[PDB]
Amino acid sequence: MVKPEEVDKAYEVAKQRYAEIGVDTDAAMKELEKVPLSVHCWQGDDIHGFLFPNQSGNYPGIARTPDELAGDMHEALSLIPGKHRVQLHAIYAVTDKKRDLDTLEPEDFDYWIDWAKQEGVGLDFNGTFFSHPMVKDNMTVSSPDPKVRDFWIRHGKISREISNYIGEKLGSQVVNNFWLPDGFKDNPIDKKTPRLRLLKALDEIIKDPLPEKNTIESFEGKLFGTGIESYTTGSHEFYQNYAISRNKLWTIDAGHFHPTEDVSDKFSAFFPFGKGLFMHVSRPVRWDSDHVVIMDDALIRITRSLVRDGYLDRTHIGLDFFDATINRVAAWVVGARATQKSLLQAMLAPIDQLKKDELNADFTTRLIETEELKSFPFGAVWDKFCQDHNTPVGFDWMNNIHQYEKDVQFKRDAKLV
Amino acid sequence: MVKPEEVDKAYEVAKQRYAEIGVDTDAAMKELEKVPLSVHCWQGDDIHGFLFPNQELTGGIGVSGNYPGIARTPDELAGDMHEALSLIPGKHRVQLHAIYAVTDKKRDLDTLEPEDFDYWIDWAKQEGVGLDFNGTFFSHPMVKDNMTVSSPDPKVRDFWIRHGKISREISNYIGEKLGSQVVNNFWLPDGFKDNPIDKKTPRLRLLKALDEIIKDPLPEKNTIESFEGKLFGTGIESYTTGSHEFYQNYAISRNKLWTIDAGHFHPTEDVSDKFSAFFPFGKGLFMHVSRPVRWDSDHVVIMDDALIRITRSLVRDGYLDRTHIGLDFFDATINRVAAWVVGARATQKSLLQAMLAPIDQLKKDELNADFTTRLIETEELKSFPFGAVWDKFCQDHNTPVGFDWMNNIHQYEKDVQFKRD
Amino acid sequence: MVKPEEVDKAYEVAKQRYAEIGVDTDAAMKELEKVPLSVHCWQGDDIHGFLFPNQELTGGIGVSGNYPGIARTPDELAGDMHEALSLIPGKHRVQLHAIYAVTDKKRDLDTLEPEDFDYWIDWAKQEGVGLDFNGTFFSHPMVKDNMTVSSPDPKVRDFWIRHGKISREISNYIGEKLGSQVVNNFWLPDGFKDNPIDKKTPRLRLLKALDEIIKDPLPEKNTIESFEGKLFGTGIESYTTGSHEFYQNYAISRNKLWTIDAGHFHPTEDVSDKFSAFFPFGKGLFMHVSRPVRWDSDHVVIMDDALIRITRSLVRDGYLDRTHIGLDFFDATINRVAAWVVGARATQKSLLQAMLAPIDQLKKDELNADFTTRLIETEELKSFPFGAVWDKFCQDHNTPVGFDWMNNIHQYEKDVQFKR
Amino acid sequence: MVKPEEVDKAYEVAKQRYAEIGVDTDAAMKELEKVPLSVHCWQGDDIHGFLFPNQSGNYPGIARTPDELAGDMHEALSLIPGKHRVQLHAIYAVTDKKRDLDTLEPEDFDYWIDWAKQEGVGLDFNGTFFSHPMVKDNMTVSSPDPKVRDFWIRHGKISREISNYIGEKLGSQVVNNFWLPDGFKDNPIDKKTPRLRLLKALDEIIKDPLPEKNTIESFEGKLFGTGIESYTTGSHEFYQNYAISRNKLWTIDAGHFHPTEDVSDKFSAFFPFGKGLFMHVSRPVRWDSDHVVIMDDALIRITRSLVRDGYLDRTHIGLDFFDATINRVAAWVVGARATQKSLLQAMLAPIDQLKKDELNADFTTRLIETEELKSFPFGAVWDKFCQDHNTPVGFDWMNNIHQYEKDVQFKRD
Ligand SMILES: O=C(CO)[C@H](O)[C@H](O)[C@H](O)CO
Ligand SMILES: O=C(CO)[C@H](O)[C@H](O)[C@H](O)CO
Ligand SMILES: O=C(CO)[C@H](O)[C@H](O)[C@H](O)CO
Ligand SMILES: O=C(CO)[C@H](O)[C@H](O)[C@H](O)CO
Ligand SMILES: OC[C@H]1O[C@@](O)(CO)[C@H](O)[C@@H]1O
Ligand SMILES: OC[C@H]1O[C@@](O)(CO)[C@H](O)[C@@H]1O
Ligand SMILES: [Mn+2]
Ligand SMILES: [Mn+2]
Ligand SMILES: [Mn+2]
Ligand SMILES: [Mn+2]
Ligand SMILES: [Mn+2]
Ligand SMILES: [Mn+2]
Ligand SMILES: [Mn+2]
Ligand SMILES: [Mn+2]
Repeated sequence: MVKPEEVDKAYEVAKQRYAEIGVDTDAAMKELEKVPLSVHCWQGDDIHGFLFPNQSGNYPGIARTPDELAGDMHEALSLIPGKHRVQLHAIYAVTDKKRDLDTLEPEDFDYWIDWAKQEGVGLDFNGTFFSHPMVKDNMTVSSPDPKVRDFWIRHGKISREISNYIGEKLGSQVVNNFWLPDGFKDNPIDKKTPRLRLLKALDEIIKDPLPEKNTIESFEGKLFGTGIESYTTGSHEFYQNYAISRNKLWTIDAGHFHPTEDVSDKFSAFFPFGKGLFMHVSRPVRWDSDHVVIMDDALIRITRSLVRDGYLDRTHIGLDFFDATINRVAAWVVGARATQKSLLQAMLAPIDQLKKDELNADFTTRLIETEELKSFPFGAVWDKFCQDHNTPVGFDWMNNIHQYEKDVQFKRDAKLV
Repeated sequence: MVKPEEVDKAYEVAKQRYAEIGVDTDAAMKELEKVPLSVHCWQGDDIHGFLFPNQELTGGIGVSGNYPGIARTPDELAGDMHEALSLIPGKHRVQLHAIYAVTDKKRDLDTLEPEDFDYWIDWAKQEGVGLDFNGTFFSHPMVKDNMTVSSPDPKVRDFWIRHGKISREISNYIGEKLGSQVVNNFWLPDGFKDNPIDKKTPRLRLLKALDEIIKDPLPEKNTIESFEGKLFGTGIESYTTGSHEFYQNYAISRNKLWTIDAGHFHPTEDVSDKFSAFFPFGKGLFMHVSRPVRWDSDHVVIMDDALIRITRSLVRDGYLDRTHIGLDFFDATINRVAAWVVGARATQKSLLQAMLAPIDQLKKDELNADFTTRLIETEELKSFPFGAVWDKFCQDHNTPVGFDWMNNIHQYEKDVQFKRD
Repeated sequence: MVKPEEVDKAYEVAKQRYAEIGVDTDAAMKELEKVPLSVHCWQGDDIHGFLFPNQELTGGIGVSGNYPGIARTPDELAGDMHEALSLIPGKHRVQLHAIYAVTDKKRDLDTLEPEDFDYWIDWAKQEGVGLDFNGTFFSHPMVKDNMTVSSPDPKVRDFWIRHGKISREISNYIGEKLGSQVVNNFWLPDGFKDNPIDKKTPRLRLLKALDEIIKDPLPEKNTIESFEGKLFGTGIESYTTGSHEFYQNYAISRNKLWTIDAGHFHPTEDVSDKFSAFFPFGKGLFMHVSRPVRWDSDHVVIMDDALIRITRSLVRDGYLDRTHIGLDFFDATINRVAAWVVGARATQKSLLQAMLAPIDQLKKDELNADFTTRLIETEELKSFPFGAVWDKFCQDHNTPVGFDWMNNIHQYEKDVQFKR
Repeated sequence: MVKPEEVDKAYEVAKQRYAEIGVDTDAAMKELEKVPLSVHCWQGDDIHGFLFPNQSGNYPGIARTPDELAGDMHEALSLIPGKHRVQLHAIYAVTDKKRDLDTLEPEDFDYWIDWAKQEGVGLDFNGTFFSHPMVKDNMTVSSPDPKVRDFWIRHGKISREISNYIGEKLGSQVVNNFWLPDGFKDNPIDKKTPRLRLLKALDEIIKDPLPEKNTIESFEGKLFGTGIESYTTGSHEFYQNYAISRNKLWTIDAGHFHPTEDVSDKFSAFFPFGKGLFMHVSRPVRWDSDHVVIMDDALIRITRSLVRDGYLDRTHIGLDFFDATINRVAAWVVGARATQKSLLQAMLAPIDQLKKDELNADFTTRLIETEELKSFPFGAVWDKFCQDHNTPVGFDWMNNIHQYEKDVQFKRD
């Protein structure tokens, strides 16, 4: 185990190193405290949910019930320093009433409201527009089939009713994120009409007013997906236009863009025109592969672009990934800690001074300092943050994962549901 | 040379082949006549212009090549564009840059006057073409660390804002005189070579500066502005102030046009995807067809996946009437007049191939999720006789067929271009 | 229906337009009929095969769709391939996978026997086609953490090395019976989902394992091996043991064939660039034409920039005599028989367009740095009447012209596929 | 100014943090000492050289003379901890004789041999196959014009003679790197014949035997260049095949590959077959832009792939970038220090235990530990390495740059 006095010794020296270049490590840690990550429930059970029984990776101890998933999320959050949020999907409804996506009721989420209050977390929401017989040729809200459209519009309206109810009960705004798989596997003839059907369907979904204090909708675009490679009805351009036009949020999923595309470029082109962002941090490996978030160029750029340009007050940060080849609880902790330490590194910079140097076209100073900061003792500040919030330092949280494996995950498959 | 009887015989067979699948070849040719291409003047003289005799090319863009017979004067450039248009069937437009001002007066970019373009108004009337316009925001000492309108330096900003306002006054004047709306396209090099600390402030400086440029109202019948984003340029690789997102947002919110340059996007990015995401919200597009080869290289437009997708996406979804098609390339390694004709003809034959489809039936098949029929038919149409309809279009419009227009280039080299130096 | 008189008329005018620029359309069609395509059997039944009913499809590759009329028996798949080949002009080849073994004997991948392919030898002789072969290194419980031949587990290695050796023995036996060399294509899923620590040792394990597989000499007249690299697959995104560089190096050093699958490279990567960098050093290519849409998606091959560049690069530089052209794609969202015909006809018309160019003169123009003439002529040729020559080729070889073969597909749906 | 006792105290804590996970920080630093970077001379003077007077950026104080360039490289090396090498280009010949690229003599590099001895560094070499009237339609060695081919073959042979001589005089092998611009702006008809002309020409260049002890050739491919976008004669595949076939080195320039291409993937696909590598670390920003090397995914992957798989003894690491928008001396130090701290981070991992975990398919432990290691105190070990080798720590070397600007660079123009 790392010794707390080792952490304290390293922190005091780091504090002085950063003080010398005009950076306050105490203030940086206070800033990181105020950035909640919205931890996605579906990593815990491979997006099975509880509504439709049996609707990459095979690690033992998949969650199969609300209590198992709740326990798994509690365990992950206990190893993530600070205060965070959880994202639900509609299929994570908890009820003994037989339900379809178009018959869900707000009370079906009382279980998660009660859990969030106990855990001390806010809730965000996602309608479920996939893994259903009413998905017709990969289309839902914008299907050419009006019976398919009507079903999914009913689900869309219900997602808002649920989100409103949850926000009212928790006293914290629910971001209700819309992702639709709608598109074509192969080259379409008509690109226009599907997007006009989508526009009309979304306007119908958001028509009935609900208090902004309780909920607001965000719209998640995508470039391509498996079996839907050639055309995505809900493009990034369509949804940025839709969010600005209809005064809603825009969702940027870091895995959903072109090869070499830097999603950190988008923030400063959106905020002159739009309300707010839901930033889904996700690692794409050559496609929308939904790898666990790690400290890489994309995450460093996303986090430093939000910090440097002061956008955190208008950006809701969520995780989105699904890796079942590794301990599913550890996946959450890796991704959350990677996001936090990346935010903290960005906060541990003399940003005001670097901005003045850049305005003066002192590109020599900017390059030298940004490169030197990558090997400043940011780890010492991160370790101190972990310790101050009663979470294990460095390798030490593997001890907690191994204990959870012995006690829970390695036994669970043989346990009755 | 190709015998007109060969074109007529091939056309009569092609007409029947297309009629058999519910396609009217005569009607398709009538549709192609209604699509003017805006031919860019700067391919003729390697973007030298007339304002600054020996100014070096800056702003993340480069011209490679050394072919004989570069245009050096207004008369030479005008003659070269006349020769290119004589080999491009139908009626088209020409794009000017501000540096193509024709005056005996000492001008800078902030002292240009509308009458400095009387030469081009007179030429356009005699040629029977419309004019589009581009402010020149590059190759100038007042470009400071690759920035212009959005420079943090108020002196630099003010100079370039004055040029922007003048571009609108010039464009309005040309539009009034020609009785045809002048699209005034704005392209700025503004950005950073290396990674910026502040991405927000440059884009707020750009927003405020553009609003100042467009503040004074001018009749839409004479001119409307379009805004051209870029991902990266040479010496400006890491950040572009005027991004595609920024300008799509700007155009929609300020009721202006959005410029899509096919060379200015990510690897594998399909700009034909953008039209149907734009038109539920926005007014119109200026499409700059340009061939990127692994960077914004401004290669001559050829019949490739990008051009085919651009053209068929505009035809299939009925966007031609809200989309101005402009050319943008500069290849100096080849006959500069031939460069124009290759790119223009590539664009036209690609539009025509898209028009020669049973689009209403293909749309119904797709609505019924008949993806088998869609794949079979779209693939068969790629080897239908679209060339026979293209040749007939060329012949009907008094332009050479196939390889024949090379004879015209060789004669123009002999009589004009090769005599110049 | 297309009137044969329309085809004949269009062809006579096309023949003259091409003759005017020094191109012989009759000679172009003779050249095309000498290029066989190896039609992959696995498009017919969504790569189910016959060895293991209902085994889940694994190995970084997926099939989307549920169009009616899937083949479920050897006889159904054989009939479906017969129907596709009947609509593709000229004479071609078929690729088998090991899992397409036909036997009432209990078999695993390490106990397959050459005689388990007698069914396909008989079919190939009756159909009049050559056969190529692929070992099946996926969709099996012995695939351990996405690794087979180069697994760190010796038991897994030994199982897959036995399958590798058997693929060669089966291929040798087919080649002997058919009197036509079997290209035996090796594709392994081996790799990691996430970032590896050790990139060296897996590739040394692969090198050793492949050397063991090919150790026992077999007659070159009967079979030769080809090795197929990949950049990434689903669930194996971060590292592929058998990289393109590994296999080009391996093919050259061991005097085997290199397999280029057009779907298996980087964004913007032009696989037609590789031929002229390989042939100064290496023996032969197996070119797997496949359409990737933003991943190794195995879309049906269409006439696009990639296919046009592949076919014209092989034609212009005279590499066809050393290049085996195979199809690889699986699209179950459409008529599976139609999928074959679309991809095969796209490939043939693209080869033919490449052959319909004054290549000798264009090369001289290029040698003289006449880039103006090269650009004008290559662009004009894209709208020459290549379709008239293609139509003449289809008609001369007793296949429907243009949209007409849709009638055959609709008749086959009504009479066969929709009855299953 | 960072206090040495601040560095020593941070180091002692880091040493213990690393010891706890089976990593020896003293040994990691000894391994870093053994990895020389070949610093490219041409960043100092914007690739002008001295052979042909004036044939992105305009920062003041460009080197214009051998003495100026030599002094600039001395300053950069004084701020890069440990012992390194310098790469020359043929156009950096120092002679009062009238020379062309096909008439250079080994003695024309006596200036640089003498400088390298004084500085205590080895020299690598690059033939200059660009910026010359004999470049015909962007082709040199593989031009269809036999007069052009013969001119560039003479230069190629002379590059080997110069390299052998430098190698003999310094007692250190000269890696003689060959980069040719040869290719086409637009789509070629014949891709085969240019590459056969290249094969025949390279074989003529390397025909005359020279001792590997003094010099070995390396071959640098490229995907595309400005004005040469559509076809490159010397492709990566061509040169990997050529290097393996002819028993020479293969040059991997990190800036010269496809979008998303990870050049760290190539090493373990090459070394079962080939002799050695020349690794040109370079930052591409959406093209072969030759940005200064920084600590990014590419550099982290290149350096950890070399140290994890033990390829450093067969891999020569060179810098290749040109940024004239910043202090040119600072450009070298940023790139070199980025490379060194990235190598050091890779060396500060429990590589044997991680290999064991991965062999055992423990992908959970591998993800957790590799991610934790990114925020271990690698900076404390880097700062100790800098201080132990008499170079400034962190921001402090900016003082040295500012002083060199006042005293030298800002006095030139
Ligand atoms: O990115 C998404 C779809 O690819 C979605 O936001 C979530 O991952 C989805 O709701 C669950 O897979
Ligand atoms: O695309 C552009 C620059 O990249 C511009 O529209 C034109 O190229 C410029 O106005 C002239 O080069
Ligand atoms: O490309 C391949 C896998 O990615 C293989 O050649 C074939 O697709 C496989 O053998 C059948 O899926
Ligand atoms: O990569 C290169 C050219 O793009 C070369 O190695 C060097 O940059 C050249 O020798 C000097 O510019
Ligand atoms: O993991 C230990 C052994 O168990 C197995 O037999 C099955 O996992 C492996 O192949 C090893 O030999
Ligand atoms: O290690 C001492 C130096 O000696 C060498 O010059 C080799 O002779 C290396 O380049 C080092 O820089
Ligand atoms: Mn998402
Ligand atoms: Mn995703
Ligand atoms: Mn443009
Ligand atoms: Mn461009
Ligand atoms: Mn394949
Ligand atoms: Mn594939
Ligand atoms: Mn290099
Ligand atoms: Mn480079």
